[PDB]
Amino acid sequence: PKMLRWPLRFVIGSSDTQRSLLGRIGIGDVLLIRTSRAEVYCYAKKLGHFNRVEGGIIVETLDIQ
Amino acid sequence: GPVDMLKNIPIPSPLSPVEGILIKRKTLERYFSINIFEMLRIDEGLRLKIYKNTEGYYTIGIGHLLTKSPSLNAAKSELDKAIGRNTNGVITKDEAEKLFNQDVDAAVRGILRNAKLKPVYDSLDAVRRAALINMVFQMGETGVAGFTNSLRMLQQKRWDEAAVNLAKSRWYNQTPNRAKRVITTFRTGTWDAYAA
Amino acid sequence: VDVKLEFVLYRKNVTLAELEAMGQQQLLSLPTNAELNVEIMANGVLLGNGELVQMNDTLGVEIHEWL
Repeated sequence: PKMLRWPLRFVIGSSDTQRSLLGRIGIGDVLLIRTSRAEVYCYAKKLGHFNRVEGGIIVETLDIQ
Repeated sequence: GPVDMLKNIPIPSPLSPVEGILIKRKTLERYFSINIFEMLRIDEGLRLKIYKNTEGYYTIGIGHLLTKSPSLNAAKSELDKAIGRNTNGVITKDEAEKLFNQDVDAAVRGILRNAKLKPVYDSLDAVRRAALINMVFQMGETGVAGFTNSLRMLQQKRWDEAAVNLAKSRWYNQTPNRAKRVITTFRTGTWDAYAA
Repeated sequence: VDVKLEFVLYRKNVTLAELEAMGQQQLLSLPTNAELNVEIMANGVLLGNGELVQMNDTLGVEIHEWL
């Protein structure tokens, strides 16, 4: 019925990759972060922004409906 | 903060990433890449038992002065205050890196409160920021702000001029080996003085 | 054609309670170590992970593991 727990991802950035890169990517390679983000995601839903502070993360928004 | 501790790969500009994002491991093997932990460990050492520095006072970890007081007690009282567990004048490696992360964080927030150092710090790339933090470690925020003309040349990216001028200092005259490593870092913007 | 790679500093399975507690700025603790294990994700699927590194004009992730 209802959903109990929600898988959150704290995203600090993203890069649009031409699928042709996988699999040239290997261990020791570097992947550039082209767009800096600081967003909370649950699946494809962006819930809000967070901030990387001294001892962890503080979340601002969390808009859930 | 966490971003000050990051490993820095001092590739010059421009990067030629594959499809704008992928730098291959084989391309990176040419570069010597470290973090500021690795840098100040080379200049100041890493010790897990209390010792007396050259100065010579009670110190611990990476350059962490405990007391100028000659009493090993109280040197131990501030070491203990620092870790939060009863160390009998003996810390672990993790505690040392924790103490280091705190000491760097304090150094950077010091630089940023200083009207002379902040503009220069803000203008520099991350490898040369490490060099500035290095100097703050060695001689304090106020002492580094005294390098008026060098700091201005660093801000204007006059790297060769700044390196020539820094060589005329007391700092260089007194601790030449370390000074030359830090000045090499300003001149080149790479960690190469730390390859050994 | 294009896929969007996400760089994920942290993941956590959360209840509605934890979610509303987080919704009002309750500190989520990370080891200072955390940037050494940044995860790379594409379409909700984890692809690999590595360490956040500083490059001259940008951040990047040096790959430790991939697929």
